[PDB]
This record gives sequence, structure tokens and C-alpha cells, in this order.
Amino acid sequence: HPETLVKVKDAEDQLGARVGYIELDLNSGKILESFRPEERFPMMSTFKVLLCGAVLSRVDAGQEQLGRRIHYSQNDLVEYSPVTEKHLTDGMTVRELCSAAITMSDNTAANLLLTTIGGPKELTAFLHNMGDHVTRLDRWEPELNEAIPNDERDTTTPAAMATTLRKLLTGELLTLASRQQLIDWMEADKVAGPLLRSALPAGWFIADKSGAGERGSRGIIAALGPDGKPSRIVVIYTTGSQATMDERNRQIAEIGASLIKHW
Repeated sequence: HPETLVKVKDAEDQLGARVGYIELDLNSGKILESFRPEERFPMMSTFKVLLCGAVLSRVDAGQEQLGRRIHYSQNDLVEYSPVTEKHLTDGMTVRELCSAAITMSDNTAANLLLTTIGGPKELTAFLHNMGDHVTRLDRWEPELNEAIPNDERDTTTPAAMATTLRKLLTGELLTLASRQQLIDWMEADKVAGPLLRSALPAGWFIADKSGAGERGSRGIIAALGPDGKPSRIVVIYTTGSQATMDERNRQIAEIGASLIKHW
């Protein structure tokens, strides 16, 4: 609805930065509303959903096992690894790593998982292979969060990301069991509380993944809907603002409040 663009445009004014937005019908793929849909923005941790999607594609094809155990050490640890920094001794399985990367945004978990699929290059090949000729991952954590102005490395567009998430959660791309595993990890997301979840009505469903990077970058991708089932995908990205994390979180929550009001 047009009133939600009023809020998105307002968000841009208050943040003094570009805001990209898209609302997509999950079932039909129809773009319901958008703002700067094809402009590039840093994915930050939102890429971890795509990473585990590629991992699950490997599992389905008999190339990976969710129960497989990965051993790592102190050397592997990078900034913000709340789950992985606690399992140095006995390691963690592929399943526990996707859980950590998605629900807690654990950077080391993401790096270990990228390593299993062949690095950023292979995640990008996976994406191109499923029809996303836009999204690209070029670096590892934490450098992928640099958000250098005009740099296309590690970026996506709201349209590209929304379409890709739709395919991952409803397409024949992944088996039914994997599709649901990916959704379950997003539903259990624990570090997106002040974003869309703070605007979600009781009884509504939400599976999401947020992200934060340098130079004011912030964003969130989500599948949400009334009565416990998702029915639309929402993607919100911004970069370039000098605003505080709280101010950035509030703008996203208000865009969320608006799209829920005009559902």
C-alpha cells in the first residue's frame, strides 16, 4: 500500500541514507510494493540464509550431512562468534552451525560453513545456478561487512533477495524437509527483536534474518503472515546513514508497523 512507501521515504529522510524496500506475495511472486528495488545494498548477515540454503542443497544431493562434525580452533575465531567460541574443544555439526549462523548471526559459524561449500565463489555460483544473476558474495566474515560506497562486492538488491528467498522457501529447489529446516532456523532468529518482530501482531508467523555492517548498513529479510503461516516476503536494506543503531532499528520497525497496518 502507498502509505507504507510514505514511511519508507520518511525513513530515508530521517536516516539521510538510501533505503531499499520490497514486499512480495509469497504464493504468486507478485511485487506488491517497492522502493529502489534494483539498487544494490550490502547483505551483511542476511547472506547466512542463502549460505545454509546452499548447504541444504548439498545435503539433498547427497553431498553433505547435517550431522557431520566440523572441528575448528582459536585461529578460526573472528569477531562476534557467541556460539562457536563455546565449542572449540569438540566442534559442532553442520546443523548446529547453520543454527548458530542464522539464529545468532555467529560469524565464525558462517565462515566454517562457507568453507564446506567452496567459499564465496561457490555460493555465488549456487545463486546464479538458481536464477539469481544479481546477488554475489565475494569475501568472508568480517570483511564482507565493509559496505564501501558503490562497491558491488557482497551485495544484493531488494528484488533479487526477495525472489531468491521465495524460491528457497517454496520452490522445488530444496526438498520439503530441507525447506522446513531453513524456515525453522529463521523462525528461531534470536537477534532481530527490535526490528520487524516488534511490530508483529499476536498469532502472526515470522521467519527472518537481520544484519548490520559498517557505514550504517542495516537490513532484514523475512517471510511473515497472519494465523501462523507466511504469506509475504519483506526485504529492507539501508546503508550510508550516520544514525545510531537504535534510530536505524526504529525506522525498520516503523516500516514494519506500516506494512502490517495496511496488510
